[PDB]
Amino acid sequence: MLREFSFYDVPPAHVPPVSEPLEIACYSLSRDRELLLDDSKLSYYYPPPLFSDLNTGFPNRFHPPKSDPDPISIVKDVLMTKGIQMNSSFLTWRGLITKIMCAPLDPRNHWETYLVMDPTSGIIMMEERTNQDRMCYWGYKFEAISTLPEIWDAQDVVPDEQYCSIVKINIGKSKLILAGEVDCIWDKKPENPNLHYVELKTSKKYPLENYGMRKKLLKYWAQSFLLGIGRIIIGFRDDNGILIEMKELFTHQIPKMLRPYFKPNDWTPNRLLVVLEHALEWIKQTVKQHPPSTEFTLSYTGGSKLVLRQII
Ligand SMILES: Cc1cc2nc3c(=O)[nH]c(=O)nc-3n(C[C@H](O)[C@H](O)[C@H](O)COP(=O)(O)OP(=O)(O)OC[C@H]3O[C@@H](n4cnc5c(N)ncnc54)[C@H](O)[C@@H]3OP(=O)(O)O)c2cc1C
Ligand SMILES: [Mg+2]
Ligand SMILES: [Mg+2]
Repeated sequence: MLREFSFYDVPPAHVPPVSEPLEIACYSLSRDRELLLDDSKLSYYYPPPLFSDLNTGFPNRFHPPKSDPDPISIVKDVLMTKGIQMNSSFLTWRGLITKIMCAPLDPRNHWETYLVMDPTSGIIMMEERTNQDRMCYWGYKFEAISTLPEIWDAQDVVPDEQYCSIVKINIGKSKLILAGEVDCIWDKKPENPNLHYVELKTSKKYPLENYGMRKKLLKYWAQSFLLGIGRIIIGFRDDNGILIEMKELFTHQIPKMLRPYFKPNDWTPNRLLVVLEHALEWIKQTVKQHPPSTEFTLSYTGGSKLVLRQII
């Protein structure tokens, strides 16, 4: 027995309201994976030298990332440890909402998540249960050379070391608690901090007329939008992996920058939000229609549809 949700069955609607994502907790992960309830792993952004060689250190200074999905119970336990109550509809990693939201854009990227409603809180928890080639290293390396740790109050490329923000964000009728990795911060951490946060990306530069470039930027936007990240800073590199150009974007500016280039068919920020809000309402309706602790999988395998299965 399958339940299916059609991207294209969603009528043209007004873009749903989305609240300013509010940080309710944060934590750091040491290089050794120790989970610390502090900001010791929040780094500051500082522009690296132009023509930096992103190959430097690959592979002998590269500690490849863990490469196993993290259970979302980590985040539930963080909130429990700090005595924060979960009064929302969804609890998951930011990147798993990005996957739902951007699925219309990415027929090639197939994924599967696991959902269970928590019996005490009633929130729907979602996780994966199921990245270190030279291309990804350039990404990790750009993050490394573009950041500065806290020093006053306190090289190898260790993507396992991370800072994480946990936000409350409302998308239409769905209240979500989302945990996501924050690459660094623009200035002193305050007022809600997320607009101060920065996402770092590395990419070849293509014109905005290029459909692939637009799709990539839309995914950049979606990711940072879901965590309230104020800035996305792109290190443009050439085919040799040399840093050529720094581009500082404000997240809210990406939908504006792309407006003159969308073709009449294209997926737009507003269309993506409309569909996402319908998908979330559908997931919620389907799950709540059962007793808590019932396990489901949410799958996308190409085409136009999400499929929710009850696990037995
Ligand atoms: C089989 C499998 C292996 C995974 N291995 C890792 C891992 O080694 N480290 C990790 O942080 N998360 C890994 N994940 C994903 C985590 O379970 C979790 O969803 C995620 O870490 C939550 O953090 P978000 O900030 O919401 O992740 P996202 O919004 O999805 O991505 C943010 C950043 O997390 C990093 N990241 C995300 N996914 C992976 C991945 N699959 N492998 C390596 N780095 C990744 C990467 O630097 C990425 O930056 P960028 O987008 O610029 O490339 C894995 C998932 C699966 C299914
Ligand atoms: Mg990182
Ligand atoms: Mg990044």
